[PDB]
Amino acid sequence: AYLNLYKIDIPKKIKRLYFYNPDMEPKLFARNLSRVNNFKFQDSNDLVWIEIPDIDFQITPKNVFQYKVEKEEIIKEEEDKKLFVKTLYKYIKKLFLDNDFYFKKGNNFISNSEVFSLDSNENVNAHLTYKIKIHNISNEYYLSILPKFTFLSKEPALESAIKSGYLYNIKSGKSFPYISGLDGILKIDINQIVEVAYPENYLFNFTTRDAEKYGFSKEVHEIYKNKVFEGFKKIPKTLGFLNKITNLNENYQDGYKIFINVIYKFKNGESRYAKDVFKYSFYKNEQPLKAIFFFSSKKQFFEVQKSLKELFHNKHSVFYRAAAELGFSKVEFLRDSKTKSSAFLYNPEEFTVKNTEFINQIEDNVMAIVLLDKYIGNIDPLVRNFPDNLILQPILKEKLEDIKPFIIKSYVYKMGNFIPECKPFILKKMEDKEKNLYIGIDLSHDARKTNLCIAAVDNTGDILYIGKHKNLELNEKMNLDILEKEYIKAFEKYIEKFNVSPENVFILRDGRFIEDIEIIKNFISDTKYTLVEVNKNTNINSYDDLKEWIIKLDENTYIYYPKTFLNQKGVEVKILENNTDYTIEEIIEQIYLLTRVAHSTPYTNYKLPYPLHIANKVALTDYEWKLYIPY
RNA sequence: UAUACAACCAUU
Repeated sequence: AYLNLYKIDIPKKIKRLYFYNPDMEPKLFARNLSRVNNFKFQDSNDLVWIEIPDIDFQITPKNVFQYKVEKEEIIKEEEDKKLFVKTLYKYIKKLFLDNDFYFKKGNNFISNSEVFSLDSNENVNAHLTYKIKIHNISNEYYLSILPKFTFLSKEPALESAIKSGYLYNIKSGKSFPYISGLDGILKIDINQIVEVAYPENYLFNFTTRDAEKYGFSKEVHEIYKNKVFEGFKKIPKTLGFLNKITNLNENYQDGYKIFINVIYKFKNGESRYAKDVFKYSFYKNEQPLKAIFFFSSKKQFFEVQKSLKELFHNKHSVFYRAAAELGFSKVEFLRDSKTKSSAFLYNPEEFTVKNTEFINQIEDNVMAIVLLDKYIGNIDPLVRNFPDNLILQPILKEKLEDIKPFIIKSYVYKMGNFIPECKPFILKKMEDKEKNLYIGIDLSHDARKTNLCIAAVDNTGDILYIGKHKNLELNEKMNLDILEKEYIKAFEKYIEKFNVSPENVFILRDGRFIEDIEIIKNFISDTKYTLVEVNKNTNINSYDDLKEWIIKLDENTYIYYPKTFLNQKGVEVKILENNTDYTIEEIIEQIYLLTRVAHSTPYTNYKLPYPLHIANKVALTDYEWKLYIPY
C-alpha cells in the first residue's frame, strides 16, 4: 500500500547567517530581504539574520554579500526540533513561491501552470493544488504531499462576472468574507469592514457548496474522482524543484495496516451494520416512548395533518413499527386534560412556549416533536427558551410531509438514543472495558482568550460528564488549573457511577498537547493513564482505499480512516504517554472502537472517538449541541 | 434542524 510520504534527505542542522546594513533600519532591511527571497528574515536592534537548512542557498540580491557578517551559527535538530521544522517549512514555501505557486493558509500551494478553465463555467479556474505537511516518523523526517484542487475566479473580484462569498488574497494567502464590490471599491471582512487598495490581488474562491450553488459541481466532482490520481502521479515532474530535499521517485510502501472488525450487539442478534438494530432491537429498552407535539401555527398543523394521521393515527404506521422494532414497551402521546389535545403551539418568531400547568407538570422522559417550517440558521433561541423538562426533538415540516421511512426510523432511533434508560447497542469488543474512563479534551487559544470543553464516557457510550468554560484569560497556569478541576469532576462522576476509581484513564486531545505536559502528567493521577493526540486533519493519505483500516506509522503513531461515503480522510492518533497495562496496539483499537460506541443514526457513523466528538460539538455552540448530544 | 454536509486552517 502506498502512502503520500516522502523521506527528507538533508543534514539535520540549521544554519543562521547574519547581515548588517548601516544605511537602513534593520526591520526594513529584513523586510526587503524577505520579499526578494520569498523567505522571512528576522531583525534585531542592529543585525538582520536568516535561519536556513544546511544546503546550498543563494540569497538575493547577488551583492548582498557586501552586508554579510562574520557571525554564523549551527543548530542541530537534536538541540532544537521545532527550529528545524519551522526552517524546513519556510524553505518548502520559498521553493513553491520561487516556482510561482500561490500560497494559501494551511501550507496549500496553488499551481499557476497546471490550470484549466471549467467547461461548465468559463469564469472559473481549476488550479491543481498540493498541500504539504512535515511528519516525524521513526526518528526520520517525512513530507506528505496531498494533491487536491482549488477553484478560483479567472479574473479579480471586481472584474469577475461570477462571484462567491469568500475572497482569496494572492499575496497573504488568507481568505476574507466578500462584503461588496461596487463602483470599483472592493470591501472585505476582517467585525471590521475595509476598503482595499489593490482589489486586483483578490480572487473568488469556490467551495464544494458554491459549485453546487452556481451549477458546476458536476465537473468539480468529476475532476476529484479520476483526476486526483494523476495529481499523485504528477508529483515527480510537477514538484521537481523539491528534488533538493527529497527523492520524489522513492515512494513510501505487510502487517502495518490492520482492518478492525466492529460488531454491534443488539438484543436478539449481532451485526456489522448499525441499521440491523431494527432487526434485533435495542440492546436495552423495555421503556415507554412518550411524546407531545409543537406546531408553529394552526396553519402548519393543517398543512401536515394528512401525514400526521398516516404516522400517528395508524397504530401500525412506520413510526409505530420502528418503535416496536427498537424495543419500546409502548408509544404514548400525552394529552392535556384541559385542551384534550397532545398538540401545542410555539411562537416561531421568538422560539418561545407558553408555560402551562400540563407542560410544567410533565415529568420523566418526554419528547417534544417540534415541527420546523424550514431549516433554522440560528436555532440557539429554540433550545435556550424551551422548557427544560422536555427532550427537544425538532424535525423539518417537509420531512414529515413526504415520509421517507429511513428518516422516520432514524428519528425514532434518535429518541431512543436520548432516553438514558435505553442502550441501542454495546460493542462486542468493548464489553469488557468498563474499567476505563474515556475523556475527550477540546482546548483552543485565540485576542488573549482560552476556550475549554471536556467530555467523559464509559465503555457503553454513556456520557458521564461534560464540562465547558467560555472566554478564559489566556494564561498557561490559570488554564491548567481549570483543566485539572474539570478532570477531577469527570473522575468523580465515574466513581459516582461505578463506586470504584477507573483503573485506566484515556485522555484524548483534539490536536497536540501544547500545555505544560509534566504538570498535566502528575495531576492526571494513583491512576494509570495514557495521553493521546488526535489529528482529524492529517495530511497523510493514498490513492488506495484505506477506509476502515488502521495504519501504523511508527511505534507510537497510527492513522485510522473511518468509514465514510465522502472523500477518504484520515485521523492521526499519537500515544504521547502511556502507563496503562494496555499495549499501544490495544489502546489504538479502543480509540477506534470509541468512534462507534454511539450513533446519531444507524445510517452514518462518527469519525472521531465519541468523547472527542462530544467535546468538539459542545465547544462549538452555546445551546445547539443539546440537539445532538444526550446530556 | 432524522443523518450528513459547512471558507482556509511551524499583502494592503
